[PDB]
Amino acid sequence: NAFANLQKVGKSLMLPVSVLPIAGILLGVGSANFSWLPAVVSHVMAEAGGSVFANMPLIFAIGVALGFTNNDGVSALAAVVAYGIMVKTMAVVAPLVLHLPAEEIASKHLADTGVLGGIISGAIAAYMFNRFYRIKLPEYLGFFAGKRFVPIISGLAAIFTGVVLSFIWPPIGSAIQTFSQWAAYQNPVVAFGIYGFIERCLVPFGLHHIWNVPFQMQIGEYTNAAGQVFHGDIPRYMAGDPTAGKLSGGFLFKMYGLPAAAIAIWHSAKPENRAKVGGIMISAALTSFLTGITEPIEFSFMFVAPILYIIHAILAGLAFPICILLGMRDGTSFSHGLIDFIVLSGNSSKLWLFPIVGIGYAIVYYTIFRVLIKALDLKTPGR
Amino acid sequence: NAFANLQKVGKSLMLPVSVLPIAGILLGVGSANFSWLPAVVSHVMAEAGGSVFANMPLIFAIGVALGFTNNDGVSALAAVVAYGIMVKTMAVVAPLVLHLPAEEIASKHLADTGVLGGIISGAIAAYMFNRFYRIKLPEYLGFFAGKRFVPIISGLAAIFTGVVLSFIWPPIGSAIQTFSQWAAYQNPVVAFGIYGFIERCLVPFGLHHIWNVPFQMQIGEYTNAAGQVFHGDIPRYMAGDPTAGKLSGGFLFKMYGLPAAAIAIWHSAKPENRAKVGGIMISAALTSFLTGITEPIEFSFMFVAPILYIIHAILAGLAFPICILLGMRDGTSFSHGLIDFIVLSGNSSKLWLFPIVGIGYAIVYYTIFRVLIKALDLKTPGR
Ligand SMILES: CCCCCCCCCCCCO[C@@H]1O[C@H](CO)[C@@H](O[C@H]2O[C@H](CO)[C@@H](O)[C@H](O)[C@H]2O)[C@H](O)[C@H]1O
Ligand SMILES: CCCCCCCCCCCCO[C@@H]1O[C@H](CO)[C@@H](O[C@H]2O[C@H](CO)[C@@H](O)[C@H](O)[C@H]2O)[C@H](O)[C@H]1O
Ligand SMILES: CCCCCCCCCCCCO[C@@H]1O[C@H](CO)[C@@H](O[C@H]2O[C@H](CO)[C@@H](O)[C@H](O)[C@H]2O)[C@H](O)[C@H]1O
Ligand SMILES: CCCCCCCCCCCCO[C@@H]1O[C@H](CO)[C@@H](O[C@H]2O[C@H](CO)[C@@H](O)[C@H](O)[C@H]2O)[C@H](O)[C@H]1O
Repeated sequence: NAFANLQKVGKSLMLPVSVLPIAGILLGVGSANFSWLPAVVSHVMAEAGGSVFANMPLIFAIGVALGFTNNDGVSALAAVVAYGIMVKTMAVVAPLVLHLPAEEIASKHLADTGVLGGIISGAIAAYMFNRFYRIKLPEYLGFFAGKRFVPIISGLAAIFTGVVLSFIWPPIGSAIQTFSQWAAYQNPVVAFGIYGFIERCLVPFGLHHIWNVPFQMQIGEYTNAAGQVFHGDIPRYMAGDPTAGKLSGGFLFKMYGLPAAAIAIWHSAKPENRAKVGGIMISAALTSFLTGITEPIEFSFMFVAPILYIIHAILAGLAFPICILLGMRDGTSFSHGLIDFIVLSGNSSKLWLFPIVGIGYAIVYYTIFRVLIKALDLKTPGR
Repeated sequence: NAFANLQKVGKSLMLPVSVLPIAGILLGVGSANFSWLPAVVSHVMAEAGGSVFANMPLIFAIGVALGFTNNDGVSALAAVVAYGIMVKTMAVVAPLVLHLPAEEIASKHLADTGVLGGIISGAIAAYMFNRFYRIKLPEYLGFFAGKRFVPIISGLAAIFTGVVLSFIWPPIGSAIQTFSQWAAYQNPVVAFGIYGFIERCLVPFGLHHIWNVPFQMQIGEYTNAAGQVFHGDIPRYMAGDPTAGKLSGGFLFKMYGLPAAAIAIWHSAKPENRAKVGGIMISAALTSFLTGITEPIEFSFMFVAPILYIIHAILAGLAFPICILLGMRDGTSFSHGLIDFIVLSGNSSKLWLFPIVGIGYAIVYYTIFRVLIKALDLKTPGR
């Protein structure tokens, strides 16, 4: 029965995913504070995009409520009512549990559950909906029967949940903090190898946008000489943090490996279909190379030849270790195409190695794909 | 075609209504800070109930989105995404438009649209859903087609809406402020006569909970000698404001008029049915008298004899003028039954007039109902 629940989990997370790229474009274009775009336009874009990121816990609460109730809007209302009661209950009870002043909890974020408290608030709303959406009350309460009971009981259950989270949360929030320091500073080779492999595994579903947020915007901290504080690999690299640039492995497979795989898919098509397939693969190899958008190459083989995608996910994972071990760094602000590679080159290290390790990634992806497509008779484009 | 839209308006507001009474019980029992109930329990109840009131704009945005999209949860998500972008856009643009520092706007609430910005954010989400929920994109954007486009375009439209509200809002927020001062201090006789009549008109639908919030919790301001600031007739009366107690008209029709109407409904039933009807009406007359809950008497005649309900709504309106003109004051914390009348009597004025004007309300409601039920042959309980 677990597969029918993994469908509901995926469905619940695709609502949050649907607003991440527009928020990232608004916050990116706005916070860049360009000279050619006016001051008020930049601030409105930054505060609009930053609003969608600040609402992420509530967006997750709604996605989980809708994904487990067959998209009923009263569950989304019940999740919004539950989340606000639960966050407020933790602010009252966490000071008592921790033995620290409420201003220390609030200023150090010691009781901040983030998206996890959103997921729990959605799980309350979904459970209360499926058990009570058909409840019959006595006639003196008949105006509040059925679906109208669900927000009320979700709010009452959010009190008890916020009390329990005030006891359970401190060892969880501590473990989340030690993971961030481990991934940024103690073993970035292992951490970013796991990030690249799991990101590839989530791309077929579009779920990688959620996985990218912590590594891009939350892992590690930097303060510059002006006292500005920066979190996550992307802001810390543009801020000039010498220990940023852990995401640089993306240039190897997005500029060299996947473009080379596209030519290996083209060269292995049947002759009658080889000319027609070539234009799809060129178009797709130039999109990956220039802009770092990879799905028109990935989706061309991913479903009909899953073994090529497992090899690609391994080689895309191993790309992040290689850059960290060789000491080759460069930034991204959108994705690892030639545009980000040239634009963000000012803070870079050993930039001349990306061509040299890249021709290795091109030889490896090309020769894997040509050999396996013939040998296994994989039904890639044109066969 | 307007009636099919008034159904959608009512349906959209009954979602917000469904969470008002639990929030009022939590905030009331919590903020009372009783000695018999422990300190942490009081604070958790107060902050839980206060959270549902603070979320009212967002709860209205969801109710309007769901009420105009046939309850689709992606419209509730789009309303949550729109509301947060629109509030943030006004915080950036209102300083520029007004020519005042952003800290003056934020501290004086000059750009705070309240529930009206919630309703607009829901109207964006509903419009964008009904125009775009079936949109077909080119294949490179196919993962974001259909319903997944609706939150994105609602967020983009929330930017332009927040810019327009930054120009349109200042003369609206000013008019809302002058209405509050008019209703509290300049013509409370006319204002609370309109409040009682319109409240009765909304009771058949349960919509009176929304109408009661501004008069009970937002009209007028009081500062006591300890410097605590209180808003709305209920908090200001318990705080000891000499100009509070405008809601005291409820004791006349809830303790005397409606109990008397219940005996007039009983006495006019056919003899075979008169004994059976008596117990419903006694039960219902004691519920109104003790606790100020009035629907078991109102709903007994309201649909089958609407003329009696129009007369009742007029007499319930006229009850608030009578108390303000005679200078008879008393508080409510739940509703105008004997419990609130005895409990809140300490801050009262001319308390001995409620029995004297009440026996007038009893004679008027009894004699209207007995005469009209016979004369018009109204099919009230037992006929
Ligand atoms: C697909 C299965 C696996 C996926 C899940 C694994 C990863 C866990 C999800 C990550 C949680 C996202 O968490 C959310 O991120 C954004 C962006 O950082 C934060 O946003 C915060 O920083 C951004 C700037 O970066 C501000 O614009 C925003 O105002 C702020 O509050 C949210 O406050 C946080 O709640
Ligand atoms: C459409 C252009 C808009 C202007 C962009 C320039 C503004 C600067 C800030 C933009 C931030 C974009 O944010 C970034 O987007 C890229 C591409 O979508 C995402 O990257 C991911 O998306 C695409 C498909 O969705 C994949 O092929 C790609 O391999 C994967 O890495 C990231 O998860 C995010 O880091
Ligand atoms: C049925 C048709 C006619 C009905 C509509 C006519 C009346 C207009 C609707 C009133 C709007 C309610 O507005 C909403 O009220 C509550 C309670 O005051 C406010 O709540 C505010 O005060 C309460 C205490 O009273 C706090 O607990 C809360 O933290 C706070 O932010 C909301 O911040 C405000 O947004
Ligand atoms: C169930 C008892 C719970 C304990 C109550 C004591 C705690 C003190 C704070 C309670 C606040 C209740 O809030 C108050 O509720 C009453 C009764 O619901 C409402 O009053 C309205 O509701 C009922 C029906 O719904 C009507 O018959 C009544 O005529 C009408 O005035 C008010 O709009 C609100 O002012």
